[PDB]
Amino acid sequence: SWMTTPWGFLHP
Amino acid sequence: SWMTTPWGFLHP
Amino acid sequence: SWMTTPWGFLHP
Amino acid sequence: SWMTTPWGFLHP
Amino acid sequence: AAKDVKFGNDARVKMLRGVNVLADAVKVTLGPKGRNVVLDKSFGAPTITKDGVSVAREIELEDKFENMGAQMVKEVASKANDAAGDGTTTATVLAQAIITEGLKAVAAGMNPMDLKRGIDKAVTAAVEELKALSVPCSDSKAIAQVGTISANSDETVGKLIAEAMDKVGKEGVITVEDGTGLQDELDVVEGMQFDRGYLSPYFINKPETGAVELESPFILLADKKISNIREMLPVLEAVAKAGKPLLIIAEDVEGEALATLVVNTMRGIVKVAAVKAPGFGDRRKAMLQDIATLTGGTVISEEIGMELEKATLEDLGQAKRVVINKDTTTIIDGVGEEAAIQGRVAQIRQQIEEATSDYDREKLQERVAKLAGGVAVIKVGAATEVEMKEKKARVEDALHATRAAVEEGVVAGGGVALIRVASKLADLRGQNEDQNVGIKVALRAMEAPLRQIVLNCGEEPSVVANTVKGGDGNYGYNAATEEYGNMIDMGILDPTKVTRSALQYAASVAGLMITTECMVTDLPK
Amino acid sequence: AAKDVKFGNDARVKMLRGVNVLADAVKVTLGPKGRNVVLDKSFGAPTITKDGVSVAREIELEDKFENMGAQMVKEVASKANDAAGDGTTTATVLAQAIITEGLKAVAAGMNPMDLKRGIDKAVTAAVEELKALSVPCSDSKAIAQVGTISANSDETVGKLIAEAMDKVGKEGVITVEDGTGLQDELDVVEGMQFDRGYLSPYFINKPETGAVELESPFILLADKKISNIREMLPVLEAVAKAGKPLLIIAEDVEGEALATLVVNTMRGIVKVAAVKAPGFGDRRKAMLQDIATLTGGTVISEEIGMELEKATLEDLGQAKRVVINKDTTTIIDGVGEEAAIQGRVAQIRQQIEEATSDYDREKLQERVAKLAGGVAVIKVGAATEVEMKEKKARVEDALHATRAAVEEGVVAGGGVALIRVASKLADLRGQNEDQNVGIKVALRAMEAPLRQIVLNCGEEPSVVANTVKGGDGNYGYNAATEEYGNMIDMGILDPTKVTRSALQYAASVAGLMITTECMVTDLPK
Amino acid sequence: AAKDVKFGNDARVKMLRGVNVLADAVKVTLGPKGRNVVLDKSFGAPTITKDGVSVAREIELEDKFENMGAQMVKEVASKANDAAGDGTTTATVLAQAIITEGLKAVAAGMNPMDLKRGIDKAVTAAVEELKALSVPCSDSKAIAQVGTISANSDETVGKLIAEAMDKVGKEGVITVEDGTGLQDELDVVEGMQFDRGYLSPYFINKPETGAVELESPFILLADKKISNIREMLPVLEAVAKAGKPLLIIAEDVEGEALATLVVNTMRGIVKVAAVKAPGFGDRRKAMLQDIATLTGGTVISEEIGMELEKATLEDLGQAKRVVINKDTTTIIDGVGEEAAIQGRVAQIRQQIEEATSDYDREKLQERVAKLAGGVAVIKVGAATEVEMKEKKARVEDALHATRAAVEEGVVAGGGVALIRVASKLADLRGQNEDQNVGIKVALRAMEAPLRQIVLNCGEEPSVVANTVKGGDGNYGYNAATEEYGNMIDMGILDPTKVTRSALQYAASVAGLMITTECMVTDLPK
Amino acid sequence: AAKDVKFGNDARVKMLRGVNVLADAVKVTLGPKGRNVVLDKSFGAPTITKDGVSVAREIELEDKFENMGAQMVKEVASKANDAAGDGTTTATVLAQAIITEGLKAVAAGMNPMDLKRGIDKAVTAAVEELKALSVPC
Repeated sequence: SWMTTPWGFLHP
Repeated sequence: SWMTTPWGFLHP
Repeated sequence: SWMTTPWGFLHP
Repeated sequence: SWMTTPWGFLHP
Repeated sequence: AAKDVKFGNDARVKMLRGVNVLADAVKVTLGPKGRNVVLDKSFGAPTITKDGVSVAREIELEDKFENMGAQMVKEVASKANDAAGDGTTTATVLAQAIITEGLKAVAAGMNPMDLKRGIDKAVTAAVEELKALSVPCSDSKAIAQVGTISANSDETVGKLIAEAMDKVGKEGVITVEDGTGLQDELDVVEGMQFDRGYLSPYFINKPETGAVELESPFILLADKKISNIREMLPVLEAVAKAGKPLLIIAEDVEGEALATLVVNTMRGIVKVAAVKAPGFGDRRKAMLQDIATLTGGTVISEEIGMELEKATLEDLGQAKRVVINKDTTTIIDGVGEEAAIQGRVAQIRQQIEEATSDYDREKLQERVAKLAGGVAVIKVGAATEVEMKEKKARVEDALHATRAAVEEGVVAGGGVALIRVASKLADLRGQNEDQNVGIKVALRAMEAPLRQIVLNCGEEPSVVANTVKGGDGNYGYNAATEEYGNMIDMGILDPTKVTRSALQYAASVAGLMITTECMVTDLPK
Repeated sequence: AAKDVKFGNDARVKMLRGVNVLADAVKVTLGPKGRNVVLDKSFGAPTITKDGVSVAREIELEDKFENMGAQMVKEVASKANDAAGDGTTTATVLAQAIITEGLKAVAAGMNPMDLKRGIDKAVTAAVEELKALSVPCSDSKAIAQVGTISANSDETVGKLIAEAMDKVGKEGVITVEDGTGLQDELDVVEGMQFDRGYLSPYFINKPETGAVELESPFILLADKKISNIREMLPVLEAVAKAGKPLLIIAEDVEGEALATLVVNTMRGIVKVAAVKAPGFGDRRKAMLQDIATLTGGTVISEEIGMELEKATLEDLGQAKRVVINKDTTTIIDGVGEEAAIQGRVAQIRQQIEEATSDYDREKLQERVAKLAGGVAVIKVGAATEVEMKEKKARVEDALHATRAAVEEGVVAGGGVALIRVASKLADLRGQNEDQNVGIKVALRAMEAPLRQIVLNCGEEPSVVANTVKGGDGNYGYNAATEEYGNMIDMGILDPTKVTRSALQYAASVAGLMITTECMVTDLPK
Repeated sequence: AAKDVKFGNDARVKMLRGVNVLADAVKVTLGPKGRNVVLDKSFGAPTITKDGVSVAREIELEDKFENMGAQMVKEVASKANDAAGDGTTTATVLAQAIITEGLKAVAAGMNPMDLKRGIDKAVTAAVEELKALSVPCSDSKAIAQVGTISANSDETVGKLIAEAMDKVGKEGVITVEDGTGLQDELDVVEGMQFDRGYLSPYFINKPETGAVELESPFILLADKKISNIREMLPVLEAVAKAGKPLLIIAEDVEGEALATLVVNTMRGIVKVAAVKAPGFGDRRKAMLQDIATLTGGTVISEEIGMELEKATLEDLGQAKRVVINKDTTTIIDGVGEEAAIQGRVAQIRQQIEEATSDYDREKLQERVAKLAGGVAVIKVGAATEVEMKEKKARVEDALHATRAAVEEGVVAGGGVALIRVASKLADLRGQNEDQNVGIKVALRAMEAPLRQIVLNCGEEPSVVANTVKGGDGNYGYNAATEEYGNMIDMGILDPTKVTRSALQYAASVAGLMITTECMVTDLPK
Repeated sequence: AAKDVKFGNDARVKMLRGVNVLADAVKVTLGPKGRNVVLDKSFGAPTITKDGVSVAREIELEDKFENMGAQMVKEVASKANDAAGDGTTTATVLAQAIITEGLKAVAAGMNPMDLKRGIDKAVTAAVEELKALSVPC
């Protein structure tokens, strides 16, 4: 469901 | 089943 | 098992 | 375990 | 899996108990003093209803044998409502009556088969006696009165139905729709109706009526069976854009393909509904074409070498509205050009000339009548969306009632027609004593409806039944006013067809149960 | 699944027990000496409340039949609060009273239908007697007094409401908002309100009020039904950026599409809310346009050939705040240019001239009243965010109370109006003895509210009821001061509308239960 | 789900049992001869404590009704500790006392509402009697004495607190931090504190204090509500690098966005914490700016058309340390330039001149006081990391104690103030006998604390209570030395505020429970 | 000895059940198409009778409260036969009828004393109407 930015931030 | 738009919109 | 067309049609 | 051809044929 | 097998008496008592739960639950609603039944819901507030059909739908018993009992009468009873638009509850209480006494006779050692013959003989006699008692409803004056009575004394509805039948005939297609706002509207448009229901529920988008309703739908006519839903994709995608619903009219839509349609339309992507092509054989290929011409579409048949993948929106027919039933499909306002439609009618009319047979002739006339007759569209008045929807319902019912009254006339309602008819068969006899008992069982049962109606009023059935039987003609007991008199004059009547179907259908399942010796069901494990 | 079916007496006692749990739990809060009810929470500290509505919401029973009982009165009782902003608890205790005695009469062998007719006859009589007792509340002086009493003696609130009604009429739209800080503000802006609630909860972002509240939202006006949420994507993405909420006003938003909106706005990406377009038929297309002109948006209809995919933010309307109810939508401070809005009003006013009908005329007047009338906005004073939110609540309630008082006046509260009205119907009779019993059942029940209030005070109901009945007019028992006198002068009153709705709604569900003979629910298995 | 509903007496006994487990567990720790309570842990060695608050936190009962009882007093009792930094245990035993007797009176048939009125009347009287008994603590000499007594006779702490209050006023912001090593340090820096706690626990990184502590954090000031955490990404990534924590001060941070923050900072990537902006309305936009100037940050408001995506580290404010509470946020050592800060103060001081109101004037003074006043930072001495952390604790407590003493004075501790105050209300009466009983119930309860303290010492409560009541003034029983005398001279005292809050909060929940008639909770199933 | 004391509704339903067994047993013999009742004997062959009085004599219930119900109507009903040489069975079914409905009214919350006054008033009226209907002999 969630995604991850290159820097590791987990978010919707 | 559902997909996700670049902006994060979850939809069929 | 099923696939999805670009327009969202779910089918075998 | 099984694969699918472009036309949808499910097979080993 | 392992089954539980019951026999003779054990099997019978189980069935009896099952229909007793069904009938007892449903009959409390019968009559003008009918009681309320509370049906629970998974989410929300319980449903409070006096609609015997609604209650019947909810009945399912824990004991598998008892359940089979309920499901059986529940099934044929519904056949009644389908045939005359009313009578399931009546059929259900009639069934409980015949079964209860019939089973007693069986336990007393009487021959099941003879008992059945007697019931049947009494029913046949009763249906004839019913036709005799029947009053015709052939002119618009009558048509209006009946409709008014059905619409709960709304002369407006009566008038509408009468005008509609006057426009397309009393055997013509008539549909009802929400109005544009205050004041009814009656229009006859290019349309048609055939005997083919939806290829599966789920398509149903109007559960209240258990119907499928599409607005401004395209219509795909395919003279073949559809297995691989792939063939459709190119066309469905086209219909996907344009945002219009699609009605599939094919020789048949098989399991997987059908599954795909349900799923996808249920996900918002493309609204589809499919039904089999009307008729069979050669008259099928012909009728498929009529629909094409009527809706301005192109039939896609493999014979000529056409393919579904190569079908574009331009090949699809079109109409303003289609309504699909449990077993009926009606196309409203086809786009087909009047030049092509009317010309098509001409071709079929010559066929009738060159007709070297009566059958072939009757079939051709049926086709032109559909194509040429059109469809009467009643647009219910308004003044608030709520009243509009409520009136639309009364109109729809009044319509079914009037349609049936036009086919076989009317008889004294309140259950008196049945009790009256039975009072005349007091001397009907069979070939042996068992058959005589069967006859008496049926005649006695014909009193169930009236008696139940009286019981709901808080009166004494034996007395009212006794008094109604004492008189003759359409002399009965008005449960509403709780006064005797002529049932027809008092405007309390049922279409002869509804009473006839209720009885025959009840007698049918009852006869089957009385002659049942073994029951098989899965083990509760 | 398999059902458990109960009948007559068994079914009735179950319902009785169910409503007894409900009513008993709720009525302890009734009156100025009402007791506290502790409602548990899955996480945190229990809730301690004297709010009958909060208690009612938490009531669900283990026994399915008893539960159906509770859910039924729980349901119609809430209809009261919806209609007059108050009275659910009263309606609930009134229902317990009618049902309790009504069922006793039934068990005693009396006719359920006649019992119901009697209750109904007594209620009709009572409502008339209630109108007579009613004191008008037509001038701003009265409007202010009532509002002050509702705001718990805060003359400020009374003043505000009176000023607001003076600005937009006592039938005009009035909304309340948090203030900018200390000192109230009353402003009239371009706005409107129609009868359409949220298309599903979940959208609700203010559970306390069970309302949807959007700030500086865009407004999409689509004259069609939305199935494939794909159509939206391009527009939603646009609204996604800009970080503004979106109100969808379409002919309807279907299941899947709606599901998507709820999910996504719940994930933080795009805040959306949808409601059906106001009215139906042709007056729908017109009203949809009014909203467009009012909010500076462009209606997107398929007829003209417009598509949602090609809709940009510039096509969307705009307003400072929209508030959606269980069944109401109000747009506050629309961006639409006064030139366009005022010009639109002109067009409708000529329509009224060219009007060849009274109905068509009334409908056009309704539209201009909305468009021209605007919306009064009360911005509650302040001095600390806490007090500000607390006052805003009192104002909102006082508003509902005053609105109702303006429609039908006020009557002696503390439950004396009901007991007073019943004391006058001592000679009311029906057609038979059962009906007479029904009448006495209802009249007796009308004493429940007062008696309960007195019991909570630790006093003797029989005596206080006896004394209040002994006098006349608005002579009653002030439960607060525990002294008798004129209820209105002592400032203890209820809007005639709340007392009327509480009674009629109670009598309604009670009548239905008394006439229930069968209950169907799923097997506890 | 299905609920279990209890009423009257059944409901009451359940609650009583619940608070008995709570109070009984907690009161064993009361007083200088308090006993140890062993609290189990999922992993490790049990915790051995004499901290009533710690014990209270662990109490949760199996019986849902009994548990609601415990959670209720557990809840309001904690409100006491929040208001005066002490008194929960006292509040708890006081609540058990009032509830126990109050419930007895109820079962004896007395009026719950009158009993509550009496309790309340007695409490009001008692609080006045308490103010009278109170001795002022206004000069630094007193401030130091109290602080010393609180720090367990550590003159050092007393001195520190007195110096700190002398620097920023006794109503000024004071924080404590670990020292640089041996020898305390007192510094006043640019700082501020507003009434807004963390937007959710989890942020808490110092569970011992249930506080959020950030070191050298950036500060994002956003005059809007944050829904889509996407807006943040660009800024959060920036804060991600630089490896510094981030404090989000927005109008509000909604569910999903907040969730994301908690999850991600918990995974090590970016440390964040959010709290609502101080105040509401217009004084909110102003205060948001003050913080900006104070921390050298830039407010990001949509009004001016600024976007969060375009916010860089340079827009963020900065401070050496921020501490977030359950309901308080304090910024320590802001980077903002003294030129800008001091200039800002000037602008607000002219506002006070141009002030055409007292309210508007008071609000402006509050702001300058914050901005100009700064923050006193006490850096606890040392010599070993262990002693340093232990002293820091005593200082923190001594601080809360002194702060309260400065607000309302001090009274004889060891529970004698309460018993003394009650001994004077022997003639207090109500309006009826029930109310008189309520008064006696409260006065009797006021002896619970002393009696318990004495019981823990292994002495006879009746005798000590009897003796303490026999004398007057601040004559009491020193539980430590087990000798009588003047409680204040012997240095055994409590801030008048802590005793007052304990009593009022106890009396509150007790009154609520005594007037509870129904309890609703989920079924244990 | 220790007693078992029952009140109001509990007491009433017991009595009702008791007279129901009595009356139901006896009334089957009423009329020219009356049915047979078989009464057992300690020694010999059962007694087959259509004599309501004989049946009444044999009725004794296991439940003490239900039994008191039966014994009471059984007692005054016999007073009838003593006074006119006939009517016990009739008196018994009449008692079951009045009691059955009378008790329903009571459970419905009606005043027992007023109910009794009404029954009595109706009976007095009925007896007069009966004298009028009477043909001399």
